[PDB]
Amino acid sequence: DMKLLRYYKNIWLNNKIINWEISNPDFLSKYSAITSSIFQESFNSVQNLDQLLTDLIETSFTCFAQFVSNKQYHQANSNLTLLERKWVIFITKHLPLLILENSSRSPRVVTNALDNIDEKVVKAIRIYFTEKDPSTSLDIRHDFIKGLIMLNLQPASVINNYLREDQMIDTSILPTRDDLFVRNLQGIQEVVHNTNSFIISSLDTLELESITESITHDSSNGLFQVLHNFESVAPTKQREIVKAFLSIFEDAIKELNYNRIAKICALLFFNFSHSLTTILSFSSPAALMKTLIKFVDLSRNGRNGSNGNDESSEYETINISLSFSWAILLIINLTQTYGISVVDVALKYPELSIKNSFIINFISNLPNVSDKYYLEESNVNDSDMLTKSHNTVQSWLCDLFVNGSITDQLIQNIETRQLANLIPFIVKQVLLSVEIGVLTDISSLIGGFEYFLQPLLLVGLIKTFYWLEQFLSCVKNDTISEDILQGIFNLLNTLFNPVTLNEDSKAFHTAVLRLNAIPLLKVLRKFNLEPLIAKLVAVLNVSPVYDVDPRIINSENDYSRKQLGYGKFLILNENPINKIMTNQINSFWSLHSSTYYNLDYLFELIELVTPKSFLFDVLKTLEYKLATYGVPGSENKRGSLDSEHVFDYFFYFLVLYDVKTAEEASQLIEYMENNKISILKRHSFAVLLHERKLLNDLALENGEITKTENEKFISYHDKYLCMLKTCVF
Amino acid sequence: MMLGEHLMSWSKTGIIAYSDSQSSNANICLTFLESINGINWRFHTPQKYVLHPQLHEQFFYNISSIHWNNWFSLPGDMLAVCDELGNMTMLITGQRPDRATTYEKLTMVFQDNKIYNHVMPLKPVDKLKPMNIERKQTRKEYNTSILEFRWLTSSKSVIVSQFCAFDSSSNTYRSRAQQVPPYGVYHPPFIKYACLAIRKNGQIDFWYQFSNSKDHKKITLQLLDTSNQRFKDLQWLEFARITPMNDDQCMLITTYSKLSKNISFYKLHVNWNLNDPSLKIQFILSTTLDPTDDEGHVLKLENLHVVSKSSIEKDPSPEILVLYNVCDTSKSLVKRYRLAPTQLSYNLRRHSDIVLDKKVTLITSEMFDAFVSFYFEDGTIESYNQNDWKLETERLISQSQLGKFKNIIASPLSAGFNYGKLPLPPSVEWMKVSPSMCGVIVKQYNKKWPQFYAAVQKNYADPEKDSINATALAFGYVKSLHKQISAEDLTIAAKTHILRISFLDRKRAKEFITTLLKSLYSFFNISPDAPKEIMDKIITSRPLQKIMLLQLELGSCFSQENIEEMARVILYLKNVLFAFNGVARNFHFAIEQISNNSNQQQNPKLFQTIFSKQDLIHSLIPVAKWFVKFITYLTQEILILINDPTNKEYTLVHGIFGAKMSRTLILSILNEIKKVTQIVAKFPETSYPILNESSTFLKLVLSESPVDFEKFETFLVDVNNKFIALCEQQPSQEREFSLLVKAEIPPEYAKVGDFL
Repeated sequence: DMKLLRYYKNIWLNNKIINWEISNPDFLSKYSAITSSIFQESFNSVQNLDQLLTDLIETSFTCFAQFVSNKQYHQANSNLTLLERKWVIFITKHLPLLILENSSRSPRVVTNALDNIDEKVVKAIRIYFTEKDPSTSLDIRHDFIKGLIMLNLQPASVINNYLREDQMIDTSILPTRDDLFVRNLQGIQEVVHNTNSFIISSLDTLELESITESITHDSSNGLFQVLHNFESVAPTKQREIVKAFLSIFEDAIKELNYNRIAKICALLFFNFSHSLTTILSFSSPAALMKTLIKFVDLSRNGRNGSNGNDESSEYETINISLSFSWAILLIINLTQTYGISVVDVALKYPELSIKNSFIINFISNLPNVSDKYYLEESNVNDSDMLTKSHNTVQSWLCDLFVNGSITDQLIQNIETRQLANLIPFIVKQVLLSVEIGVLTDISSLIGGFEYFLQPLLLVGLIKTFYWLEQFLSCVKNDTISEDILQGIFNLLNTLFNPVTLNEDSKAFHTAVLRLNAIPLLKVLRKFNLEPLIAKLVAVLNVSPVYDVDPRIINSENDYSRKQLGYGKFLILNENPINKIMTNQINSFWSLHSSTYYNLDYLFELIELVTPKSFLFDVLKTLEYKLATYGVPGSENKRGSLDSEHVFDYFFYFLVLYDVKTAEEASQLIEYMENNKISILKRHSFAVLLHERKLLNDLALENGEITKTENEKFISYHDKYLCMLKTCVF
Repeated sequence: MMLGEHLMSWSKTGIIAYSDSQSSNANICLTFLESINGINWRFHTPQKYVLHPQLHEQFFYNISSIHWNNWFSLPGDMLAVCDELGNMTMLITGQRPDRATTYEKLTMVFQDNKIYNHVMPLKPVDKLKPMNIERKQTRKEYNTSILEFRWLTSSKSVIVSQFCAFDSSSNTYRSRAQQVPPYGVYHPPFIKYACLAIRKNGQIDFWYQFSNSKDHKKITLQLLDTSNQRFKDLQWLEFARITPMNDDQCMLITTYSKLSKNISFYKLHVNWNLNDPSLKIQFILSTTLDPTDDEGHVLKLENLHVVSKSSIEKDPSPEILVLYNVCDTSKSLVKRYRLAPTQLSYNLRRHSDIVLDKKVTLITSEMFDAFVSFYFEDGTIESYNQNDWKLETERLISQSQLGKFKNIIASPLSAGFNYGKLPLPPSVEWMKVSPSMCGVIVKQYNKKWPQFYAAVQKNYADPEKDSINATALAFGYVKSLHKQISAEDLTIAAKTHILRISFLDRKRAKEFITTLLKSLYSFFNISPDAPKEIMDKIITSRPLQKIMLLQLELGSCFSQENIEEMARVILYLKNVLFAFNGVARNFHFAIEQISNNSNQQQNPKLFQTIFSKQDLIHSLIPVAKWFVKFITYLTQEILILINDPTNKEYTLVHGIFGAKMSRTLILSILNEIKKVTQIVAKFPETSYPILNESSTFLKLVLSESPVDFEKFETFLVDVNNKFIALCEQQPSQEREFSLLVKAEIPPEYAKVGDFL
């Protein structure tokens, strides 16, 4: 009963932390109703607020303990750290606020909560830190108490209670006020009394050149200092800062202010000191996606009311081009590393035109470019546009490779969407011609590729880098002479190492090289070679990269006698898929091993084996273990109630992998009782169970299946529904 | 869940080897079709066997896939089965270490775990003693789990037919056969055989055997030839379909790795030239799948089946048929892609999209037929041709009749013979359309025996469609013989339609047989009205062993009818032909061996040679008794028919004499009989008088026959001359068919019947 409660609560917290639902004001209500929902019988106990906060404290600490103490059994390079940073952010940011506006400011309850923990967590944390590395080794408990001090929750005499008996902390040194302090140009810590005004004032005077070249922290801009010093922000103030961006960003879309839109996207993309991760931790990525995709979709109507007959048009067109081009880079970074799908948001919001959405089909075909150039895709049945489609290709090739200048007429007559596909087409044709031997002059091309770096033509580089590895992978296996190979690097180095960069293109060029760097580095090392890796490692070191082996980035001289793994999930012959899933069967059945409570290592494992084979190889294999060994935890093989709770562990886990939000549960109950519902959950178990339920019922009318077999299958189905309806999601 | 696409395999010789998952003592089963009482059919008794990795000297594992070596022009007897653990067990049938055996007895070649040679003849489980073997279930998908198995053909060429058209000028159907040169990868003659298997981890295997040795060799590689073993053991391929391409020694290993979520393509190269073949691999291309349709409904990849396309078709690029299902909608989309090189002034070019109204649960590609089968949920099957993706069962309705070539028919399915209400896939363990598409094999959970469903036609009351149907079934066998298929499935389907015809009008059904078998001769460019030179070629032809067998089964229900009797006597005369002339050639060579081997009489080899010379002639005596007993039956009917010429039940006597080659065939038998007796008289046995009994008995049985052979010899000779002058009197080609098959004389030639 207690074990059931703790398992259910740990998996519930893990799922809710993954699902970005911390910002939901229903967190405490669901956490309180967990106890009543788990026990079918009525449990009418008045749980006081201190009890709720204490339960949250030990639940979070034990969950983090298991999360960090299950990592040694993983592969040493099966690196997934998004959830680790997510735990850190939650425990250091939200729980202090949960106490702040949920607690009664009782110092005793915090002492009881942090004194009731086992020493196993402390021993494991210290052992792991020592193995990774006396040097200052602070734990997550110190950061928890420090945040409470800034909120006036506890006096400065409380931190000394939990400190080691030999080392204290000076009370005066610890910050005690929640006011923003920034180092000015003269070194005085200035008080930022107003947050929104500070952002807009700095944003207006912000320089796009100061993004990556300003390695030093002594930058005159206060806002840029905050990004590199993001780890020390006050607990309550960062919520205001995150909310400040949202209100400012939505207003910029309404007013069509192109200057501030492009600058904002540059800060968020690079993710200095885990800046972008905290943003998604607070505000739900769905709302951020909706406004962001509205701009990229509704921008079509904005080009029919502007006439290029003013000297500010070239300023505006560059401002328009960069505002649109940067907004694309924000989506790709979110989709690739942060695990968000563009298709899902369109289904949830009916106001998005799926069939007429240019963004949706662009991302899914990002690494692949069409061999033919089409001005419009929905009207391929017409030939009038195809006549001038070839005209555009020859017009741009002659002007950029022979004339050496870009006429203003060409830019005005073409849209950004055609440019996003025109640039990959031309570079592919030129690069392919060079490789075969059609093009033999390099020097004219080196200057030619310089024109792709202008602010007007910046959006054309997004698809250029993705195609490179597919181009390079064939090159790696194919036999290419060094004379051609050194030429390929010469043409490539022009895009990689420009001689000069404009004040609006230097940060953009680094940003695009950061999206698809990792697979490029692996292919290049398989072979003027060093500068490309030197440039690639330089742009990889500007900010941390998630789920990457740090040995790969700095493998210049380190030789640890262990082969590097470039992927999130890695498998060897010594530890094949059999051993891990046999250890999963030992955990799916007897809850052995230590790979559980790790949805990083399990969700990817499910996909690699597919939900069908994952469920098929465990459901029917359970009987063999059950028929011989028996139900663990009971010394008597009497009754099926003991085995009933064991089945609840397996079915409750599958529910969370299917249901992700609150209102979604109320609609899946209607799916079972019988269009838009199953669209979002193509790979869910619920679809697989329901599609077989209706199909075998059809055979029941025709009588090709025994009645006993049909009764067995529905037993699994009704159990899934029964827990779905009795538990609130 | 996906069905068992490779759980069962119909061997080209009729053996149905399928996986067994219910018996606790066996994992494989063997059976075949047999006739109950000449009319009905039943499957043979299941011959159960047990396969475990330790047959070389104990728990056995489940069977993953069964692949008969029926590909291309291979003999189709060497069965190699791969278990769930990844061990490839090769079983040879029809051969024993010491002698030759029938096709229902198995034998091992080698076992893979390292590979070693161990020849051992397997025995059935039921006959074997109770052994200590339990069904251990390998519920783990190992790195060595073979995904797709493919066989390697030899350098031999295969000749098949593509289609037939109705020649309205002659009002007859015409077919053209085109030779198919080998394409893809073929193993040289000096290698006994070769095979390829792709494992789920990406590791590849290449088993081969040298024709001059018994030891087996294995060469293994891995697809992802990276410098790190971290990614070597990561390629968990969901689908790995190997389609040979027209490129020399190349196989397109179309794989879909969910790790990178892209349909990666590969190319495999092998250099045959006794050195071991060298294996090479080269990455080519990778693409991403489309998320949505045109109207805004998302898609899910259900299956990735690429068709094995030869160079015959207009665009030889293989069709990558990525199936998608629109969720909560009965529609199912099948997007088609083709791989083509990138041209200057590779890539995947999208041709079109095809929408199907029902969800698909299984796809099976037909062999040597170019037919993709869509096993929908409701049991209906819609086989789309590879050429145009036009439905075969509805092609006639939508065919543009006007043109030079009309009524293009490729299979009996084009006529309209649609399968009935098949059992629902949830209850079905596995399905497989029969090779001729005439019926479907269904294995049921509660049925201990395989079932069978045939094709039915709703408009059986319309008499005008008999002309098309007979021609459609005529071409069905034409492809089967060229592919050396038994085509027992097609025989059952033809009889059921004939039976329904005979229930209403018995007269109509008889004409259906005559028209049906006539089209076979036209399709194969063999003419029973040709001059006598071609007639000798007909007797030695294999097809008469099968085309005559057709009426042996299609005419069984007709009691007291001479349609089957006429075919059997000619067929048995062929067996009679193999008796005398089969040994007349053998006996002739024994004459020369006597003279040249007369210089060593005391050697221990001549004594056995001498004994065998006079023993062989002894075994011919029982055959000669039936030879004399046969000619008396026809002579007896002569006396009976004279008194009552109006008896229709004794019309078989007319056809026997009417057959043109039979009169010559018996004359040839009488000729060699005279030659043998003359040679025996010229060269009698003198060393051992006791051995002369067999030679003397041969002379006695001929002289003691109740009817003199010389008088009977002139009987058939005179019939030939009279039946040739009648052809010049009036030209007719149906009389040649009538005297050979119908065993009757047309009413327009009633005067000819009185002469006999």
